Amino acid sequence: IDIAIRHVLMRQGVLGIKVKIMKDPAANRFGPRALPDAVKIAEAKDEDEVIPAPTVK
Amino acid sequence: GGKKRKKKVYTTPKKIKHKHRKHKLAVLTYYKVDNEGLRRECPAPTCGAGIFMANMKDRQYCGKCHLTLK
RNA sequence: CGGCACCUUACGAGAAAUCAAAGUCUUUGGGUUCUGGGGGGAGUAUGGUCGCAAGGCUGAAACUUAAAGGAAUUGACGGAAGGGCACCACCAGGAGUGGAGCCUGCGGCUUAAUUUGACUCAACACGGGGAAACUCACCAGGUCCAGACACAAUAAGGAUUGACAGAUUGAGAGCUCUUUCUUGAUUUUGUGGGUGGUGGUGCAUGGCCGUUCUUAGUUGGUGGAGUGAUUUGUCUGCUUAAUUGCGAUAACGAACGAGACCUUAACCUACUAAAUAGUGCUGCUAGCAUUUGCUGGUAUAGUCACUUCUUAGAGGGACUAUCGAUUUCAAGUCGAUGGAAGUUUGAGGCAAUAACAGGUCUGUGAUGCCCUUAGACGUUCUGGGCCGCACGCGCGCUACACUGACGGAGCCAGCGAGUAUAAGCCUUGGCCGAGAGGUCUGGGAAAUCUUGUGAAACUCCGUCGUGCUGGGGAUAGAGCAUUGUAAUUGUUGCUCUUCAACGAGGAAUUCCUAGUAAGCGCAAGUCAUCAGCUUGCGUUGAUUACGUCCCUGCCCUUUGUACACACCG
Repeated sequence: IDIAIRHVLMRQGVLGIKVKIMKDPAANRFGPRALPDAVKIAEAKDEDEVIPAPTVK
Repeated sequence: GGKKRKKKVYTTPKKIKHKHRKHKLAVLTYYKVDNEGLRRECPAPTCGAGIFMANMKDRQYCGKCHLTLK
């Protein structure tokens, strides 16, 4: 989160502006790259073709 | 609101301030140049020439500096 | 066949609640009687009529008024029901507070001024608000423009800037005066226009903070429901700190909050390194004993070794692990075994949506508007006030004694902070004085020195011996110092003397569940001086629960409402 707050000096008074941006953690370099509760279990490469007693050499 | 700060009263008169004495050619009342012819030039080295004095109640004083004696 | 009814749906109806009639009614017409035409005045007056009477029937107008009313929605509230939760609630206790003296804040009275904000929690040791000057905004008095800029007047025959002697002043402010010595266009006078303001407005605002609310709550897309406001999702049941999960389901998939997260406390003889940490060995030593031992000292060269202790980075470690039982066998829950750790491991930072006319214009060169701006509400100088004291209240400190006061002796932590041409920082050692304190050196910009901060409670051995007494240390005099330009209204420190209330505190009321309460100091902020204050830290270390909705409240559902400024209605 990055916040910038400014005082806009209008004719009738002062207006205040706040701008928050939640940047995506992927573009974060020098820090965490995901939310704490973000979990990244991946897929599987278990499937394959087999045969009982092979020994190739 | 701080009891609405009021007018304030005066026990002294408004002091008219100081005015500069507009003289008429003081050079023409120092120097005395008649046919074919001035107090003291401030003995201090701060000026050399160009300083005059006004004598009153035993006072010889300098203005562009301040020496005085007797 | 006739009845009294009932159940489902919504054909169709309706403003909806609901209705098999309240349907077949803008696609308006089966027959017929009665009634209503905004709310009141008013079913009143009057006349008639019936009645024994009480009264009944018939039945106006003047005048008054912008709504009254119906059904439903969301919220709020209930001395309505059900289900949960909390030491800012109770239970059971502890320490108390409220009673005393004093410190300190608020009010009131006083005053020249006793500046001002805040008033239930969410004002009252709060404004980091411990004010001698400054601070400072208040009071009495004196100066300066530091009024940029454009014009206009003026002016080098001087616009004006200053400063000697006396007067003057609180004053060695040429502030103002007899006095003209100096300056030369930088400036005085006027308009317009600025500038500053702890002046007003926090009910015109920004930002910040506090609170609702430390609870579990909040929201849209698409779908379903409803004419609509709205609703479902967001829930019967169980479970949890928790809208958090198991699940249930006109929803489905999501989002914020919660949880995760981050900081810190606890464990690691398992990696990595310590001349700013330590332990050893080995030199050179000392007291005892002489067995080579027991106690220590020194060597940042001994060109010694290492990392239990300490430090800090890289990690590991709890996941309720194993086991025994109950639970929709599901999420969980209770016990054991293992363990440093089994309440979310303990403690915190962070923290949704909607709000409050909560506080702050006195933090701000953050601000709109109003005011003021030269005899100034700008600023500065001297002095005083914020401390004034019949009185009421809050946060506190010290006490009322023997579980105690003293007097010697034992001398055990942890969090931190520190400067050099100062206007001086932490200050060690040496030397003086009873002490406060003074002086000469030294170390430290700091794991290096202050510092092992040898803190205080606490332990021992003695004096006191039940009493306002060696309890308690107000008030007051004398004296010695320290900081500061200035201690009078005692700044504070030390010595002698004075020895006041108070013998455990009424009705009331606050805080708290384990290394917690209570006790006890210590450091840091304020700071020239001053801590009975806060923010932290450690030392000693408990009784009592480990439950409940009686009180004060909070959350969810149902229900009623003539409330919505929301029952302080």
